[PDB]
Amino acid sequence: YFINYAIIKLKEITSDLLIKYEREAYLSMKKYGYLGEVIAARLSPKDKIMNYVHETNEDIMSNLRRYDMENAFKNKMSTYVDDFAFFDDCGKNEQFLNERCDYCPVIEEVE
Amino acid sequence: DNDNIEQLKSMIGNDELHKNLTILEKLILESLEKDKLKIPTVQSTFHDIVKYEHLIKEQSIEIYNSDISDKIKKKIFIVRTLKTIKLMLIPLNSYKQNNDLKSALEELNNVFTNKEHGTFFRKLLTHVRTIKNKGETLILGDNKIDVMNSNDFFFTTNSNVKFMENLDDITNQYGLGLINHLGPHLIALGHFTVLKLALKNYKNYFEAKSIKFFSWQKILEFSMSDRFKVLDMMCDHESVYYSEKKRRKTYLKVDRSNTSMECNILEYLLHYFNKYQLEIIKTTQDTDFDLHGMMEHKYIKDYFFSFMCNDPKECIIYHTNQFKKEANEENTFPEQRQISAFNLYLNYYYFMKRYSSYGVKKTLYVHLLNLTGLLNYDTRAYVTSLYLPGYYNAVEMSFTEEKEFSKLFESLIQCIEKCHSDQARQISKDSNLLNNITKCDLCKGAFLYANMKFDEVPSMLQKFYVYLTKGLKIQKVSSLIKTLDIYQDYSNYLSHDINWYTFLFLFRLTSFKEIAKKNVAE
Amino acid sequence: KDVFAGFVTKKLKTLLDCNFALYYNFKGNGPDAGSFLDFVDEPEQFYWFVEHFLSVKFRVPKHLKDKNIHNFTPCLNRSWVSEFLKEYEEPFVNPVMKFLDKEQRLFFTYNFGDVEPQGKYTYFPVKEFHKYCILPPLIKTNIKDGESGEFLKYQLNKEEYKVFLSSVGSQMTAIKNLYSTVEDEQRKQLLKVIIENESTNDISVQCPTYNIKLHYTKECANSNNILKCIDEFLRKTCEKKHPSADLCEHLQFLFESLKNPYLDNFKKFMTNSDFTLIKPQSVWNVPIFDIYKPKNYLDSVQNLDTECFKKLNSKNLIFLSFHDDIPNNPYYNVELQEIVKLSTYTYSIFDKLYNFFFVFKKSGAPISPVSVKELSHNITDFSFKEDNSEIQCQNVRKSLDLEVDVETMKGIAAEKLCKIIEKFILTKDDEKSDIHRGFRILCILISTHVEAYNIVRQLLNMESMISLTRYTSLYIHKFFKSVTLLKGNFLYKNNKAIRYSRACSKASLHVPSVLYRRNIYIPETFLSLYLGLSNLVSSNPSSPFFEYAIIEFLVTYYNKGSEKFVLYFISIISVLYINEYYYEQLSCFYPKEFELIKSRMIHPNIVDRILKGIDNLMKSTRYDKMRTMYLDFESSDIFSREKVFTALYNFDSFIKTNEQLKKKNLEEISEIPVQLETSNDGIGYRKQDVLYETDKPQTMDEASYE
Repeated sequence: YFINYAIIKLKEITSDLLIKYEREAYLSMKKYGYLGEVIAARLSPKDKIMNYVHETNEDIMSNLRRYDMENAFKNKMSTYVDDFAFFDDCGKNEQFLNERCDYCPVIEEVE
Repeated sequence: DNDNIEQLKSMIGNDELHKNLTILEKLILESLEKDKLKIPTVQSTFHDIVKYEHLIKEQSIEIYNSDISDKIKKKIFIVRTLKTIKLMLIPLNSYKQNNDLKSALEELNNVFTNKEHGTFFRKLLTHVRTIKNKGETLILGDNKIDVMNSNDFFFTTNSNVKFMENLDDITNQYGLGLINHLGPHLIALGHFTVLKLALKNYKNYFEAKSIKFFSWQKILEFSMSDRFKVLDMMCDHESVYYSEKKRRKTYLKVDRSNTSMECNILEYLLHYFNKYQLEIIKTTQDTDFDLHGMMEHKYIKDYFFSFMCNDPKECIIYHTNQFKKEANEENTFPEQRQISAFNLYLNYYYFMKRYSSYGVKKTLYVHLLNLTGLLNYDTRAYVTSLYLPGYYNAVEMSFTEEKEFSKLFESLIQCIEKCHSDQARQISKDSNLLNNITKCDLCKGAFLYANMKFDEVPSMLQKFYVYLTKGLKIQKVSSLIKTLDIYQDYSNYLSHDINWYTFLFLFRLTSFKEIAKKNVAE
Repeated sequence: KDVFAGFVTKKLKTLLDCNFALYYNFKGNGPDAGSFLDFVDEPEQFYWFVEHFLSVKFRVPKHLKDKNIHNFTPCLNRSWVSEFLKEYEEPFVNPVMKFLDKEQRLFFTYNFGDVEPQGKYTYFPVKEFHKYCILPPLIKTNIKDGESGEFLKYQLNKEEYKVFLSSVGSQMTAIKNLYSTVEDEQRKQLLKVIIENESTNDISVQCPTYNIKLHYTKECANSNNILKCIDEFLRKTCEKKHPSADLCEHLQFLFESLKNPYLDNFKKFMTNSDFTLIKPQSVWNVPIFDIYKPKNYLDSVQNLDTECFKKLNSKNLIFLSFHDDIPNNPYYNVELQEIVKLSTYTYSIFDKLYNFFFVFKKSGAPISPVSVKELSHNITDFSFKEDNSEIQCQNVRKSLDLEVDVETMKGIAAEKLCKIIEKFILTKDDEKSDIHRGFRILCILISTHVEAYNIVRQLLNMESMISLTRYTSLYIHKFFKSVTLLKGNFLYKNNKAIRYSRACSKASLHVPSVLYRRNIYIPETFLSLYLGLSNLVSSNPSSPFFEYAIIEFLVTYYNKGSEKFVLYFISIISVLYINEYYYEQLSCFYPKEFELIKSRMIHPNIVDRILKGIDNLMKSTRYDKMRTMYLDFESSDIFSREKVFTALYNFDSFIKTNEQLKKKNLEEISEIPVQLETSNDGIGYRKQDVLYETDKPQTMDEASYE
């Protein structure tokens, strides 16, 4: 990550750029900071995962602590600007393009 | 129409394959001389090495310390190559002399024939209703013997040829003689099942050209979903070609019934070569190294070699910086001609004297070296692949039922209680190669391979089940796979005897939830 | 050829009364009372009913097929309008509105009796006013019950909310001030566990939305802005039965609690017409409303009412405030649809490809899928396609430059595809014209070149990971969905551009889907060109089944009658030309940078064995129906290697020309609204609350938990 930041944004450095990289970040930090006021109002309590993540049963508490350690490095250090723009049209084969995680295992309901 | 008979010559008469095996066997027979633990010559027969294997097991059980068991576990894995090599050199010798593919494959049938029972289960069926319930593997003989009472706890028994010939005889009797000599080795069992399928339809594949045949080296070379579509051309399957879903779904919606069970071992193995192709990719991922399973196989060979050496030319892996990144090891090989990366002199030299000293990351770069090369129709990596443990260990990942170990054993009984009525007086006496394998040949074969009590030295279950219940305090079979505290022990426990893997292969294929009313691979 | 006199023939009403019977039963729950559209008063409700029902040919959806309601079978493959324009001479729109409202209200009374039909409303969300909460809010926590999977959820009431406002302290103090007032032990225990778990678990106060329902065209006709419009709506209701009777109760309740300053200005608000209570909380962008097509009624995550016809978007937020200001932004303005004739309104919508389904049912034959046994004999070679040869430079022309930034390449691709629509509208100004043949190839190829241009930039390590553009067609799809309503473009309010805009929006949806297919086995994202394609057909280009696997995948969409068949068959062939493109560009001209991607691409001679193989397999006796249905709805431009490359060599020379005008910013695409800084006046956010929380220090008594 950092070499990919050392190459590009730290290529040219002057005094004018140092103020320039600040407010370019700060407005995005205010933009990234504005997301939590947006998303949290539209949340619902009944998610099948958020009941499961915040469990306190020690048999469930240990199934997650192995999971996030094993599934740690499948995540990446990349921030996407296109994370919240969604495709309005849904092809049923193409319903995955809404989701936008790196590690997207298919979860299938068996009844 | 020429590529049926031509592709079989890679199975049967490839002189590059015969050159690579004799390279391996000369390495093996020089490595059996130079052992500090203690011998067949090159021109010995297959039945020598069978009688030589049980000598080593009679030599290895008695001199089993906990301190020398690296030298023991190699000299078991060495032999179960050398037994397969002297089995694999049976057609390559005969086709080089006789130049006939039929008579060459006859030399395999003339081995496994070895040209030369109803009272048991009636005692069992009364025994189940007196039970009817975990007390069947826990009979009074197992009250004496607990977790690790003696050296015999890891092996078959206390080093009897008469015990080890009973397992030789029973799998010969119940049609499972192919499995027991090879192990569940993902290549050697796959190779010799295709050859078992070669004589079974020698008029259909050959001299009439109606059904398309493939070598086993080619089916490994294809992509992940392309293997089953190649396998469906091998047998007489018919289905929709393009399947968006997984293989494990669209296979079931065709009603595959009255299938040859030689074809159902291969569908097992391609399902566990797929889940071996993932688990080398899923565990070797680092930064600037993102492999994918459907990647083109000349590029995985390109990308993996351009990863560990910064030159994309195929370098020696065992001397690069990346193989030494986990831990600093030393750099010894005597021929330091450019040395090519898939060299049998090289890859067997580190497996002998450095493979016990590898961590988990250094291990996987050996198997990823030999998962590529399999994907590129390299005979050198094919011959390399016989002495790796990793192709044996694919049946370890098979266990995914969360039920107890006794509930898998009741489903083994539940087959036999149906199989006891299904006797149509089809008598299996020798494991031929013209023959089929029925489901009764598989359920009775595994159960009599498990519960073999000789000299009151406990059976294969009563050493394994006691290792689970009173040794790891585990009730659920699926908990062997999660929690690396359990698993890194459990792949050391099984790897004493290859016949554990042969047991689990016979125990996984027979203890399905739904084996009672449906096929094996179904 | 008859002048329209209000009389209906037997054939049209059988189409017409069916077209209601689909739409009122479109939920499948039965006939629905909210589904009524007033045609006479509002034209936009009428033209929406023209588009999705009347102008297109009839078709029963899959979920309606099991429902089995009033007889669709004589009237399946027939459209109402094309019959109606053929029988009768073209009328003005106003006698049509009386004619269809007369039929509809009889259909409504036949299904609902003496219920007065009302127009389908336009929804407006209002959450918070002046950073206060307009309703009794909701408390959300990360606490979890052991009795229930669901978190702790405490919803306030009206009488509790008076105490919740009069607290000077923060939100944490407000719930503590609330705890004295509350009188139920089943509430007090429910509030105690929230306050007790404060330091360990989140507590946030979240308001509910109130939706302002109103007839849009009836109310907002005379008002200048939508911001001006709701004010003229609320003054009707406070002075005054409309279903906004809730809100004017809630205002007078809440302004009673906000005692002196906020009740007076609200009481002054009903007098002065200069006042605006309705003020934008967010910077508004296109579109203003989202117009809900009937598919959106079925989606459970949307959870739409039947009465939703237009909602003010999540991009566009309204908050009631006295003090704040209205910026200068043109999208506040009331935009009404032009009342246009039934003739021209169809041809601005009418697309030839969306009748692919009716060609397949009438004059198309279902193709049997390839059985694997028949697949064995139809192929001869099983050797693998392999070529590692280095490409000769002298046949190729360097049109590709990698120094151009990706966010600029989003801008150039939209600007270049605005010009192709600009040339197709104006040069073919001459009544049943379709989209031109070159379109849906130029929409897909040019989006495919920039989609690969991400993957080339991300592999070369040249793009910053701070702003990685994930899907570039997403910039294309959001742009051409709303390009006609967007200022600053030649396509602004251009009715000919609508069916060119909607087509390139849907065609660019299928572009990244080909390039990003997560495999069914491996669930990872990836930076490759062919790994997207290889996961789609479940085979590799080195494998000899790859020619069959592409076409046999298209047989899946073909036998369904799917319109997506033409769009995909453009896409997969275009991806193969891309792999020829960059591998010819990079191997000759960027020989260092070529080395990192040479494993991520296909050699073009390997692509040629595929493309020579596909074109032969399309002419085979099994697949003759595939080729003919494609050429009905597209031209065979994509089969040529050379005309496609010139369409790419045009775009990659377009960058070298239009690099002058790269300065224009990307028009924003996110669903999340752009922030407008409002005056801090909230419960936690008063100036009084800043000094009150400094007045009490952090007491050692409470941190001891006593």
